[PDB]
Amino acid sequence: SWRHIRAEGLDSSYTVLFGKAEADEIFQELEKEVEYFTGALARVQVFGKWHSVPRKQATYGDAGLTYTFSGLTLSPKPWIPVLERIRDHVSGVTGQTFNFVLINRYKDGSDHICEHRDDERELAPGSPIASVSFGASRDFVFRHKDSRPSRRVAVVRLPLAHGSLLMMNHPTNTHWYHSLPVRKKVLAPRVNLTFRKILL
DNA sequence: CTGTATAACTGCG
DNA sequence: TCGCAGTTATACA
Ligand SMILES: O=C(O)CCC(=O)C(=O)O
Ligand SMILES: [Mn+2]
Repeated sequence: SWRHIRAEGLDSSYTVLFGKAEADEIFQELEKEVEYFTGALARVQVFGKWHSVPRKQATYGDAGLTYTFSGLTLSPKPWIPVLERIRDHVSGVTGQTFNFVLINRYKDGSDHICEHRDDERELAPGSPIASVSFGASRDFVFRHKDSRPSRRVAVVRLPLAHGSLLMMNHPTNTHWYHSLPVRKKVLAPRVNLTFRKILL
């Protein structure tokens, strides 16, 4: 069963890949194994200013690729068993294929990611983004671009659960912005993996 | 009377 | 606590 999230120019789907016990073990592995960028490679440029990102970020993928957003370029670290395990699985369930993963770790509800689009040039056109989540459940919010105001279109929000998979298809990232807002009452960490298809 | 776009923030309310 | 407005130690088209 897929919760088919749909609206005007919004095409996404949500399912639960892993039960609790497996999801726990994968999370513990991710916590044990994943290496996040620091300093220079953890700062972005937005509205003329540089900031440390209010979370942690890592990139893994096939050598030679790079991903650039908001004035920052990230080079992939070579794949590790646990990420390939997740990629290979996601690929099985979707028939889709991936060469890159951005990992975001939100230590608690005060870590977040601001409203944005994944509109970057180096993503293959048409091809989806695979968002896999572990740890604390957090709210994910979809907001229409012309809502913020020319168009009264409503917001779509859903919890992303421990062991869940959110597919983001086309034209989702051409019309809708997304964010993971601050949730002060959340005390536990969350790890998110956005598997992507990059080219250059 | 009129350019858009901004993965983050402070300053509200 | 939550969210929304404005924004610009600017970069374009
Ligand atoms: O952490 C999430 O669930 C979303 C991450 C995201 O939007 C991104 O990596 O572009
Ligand atoms: Mn995104």
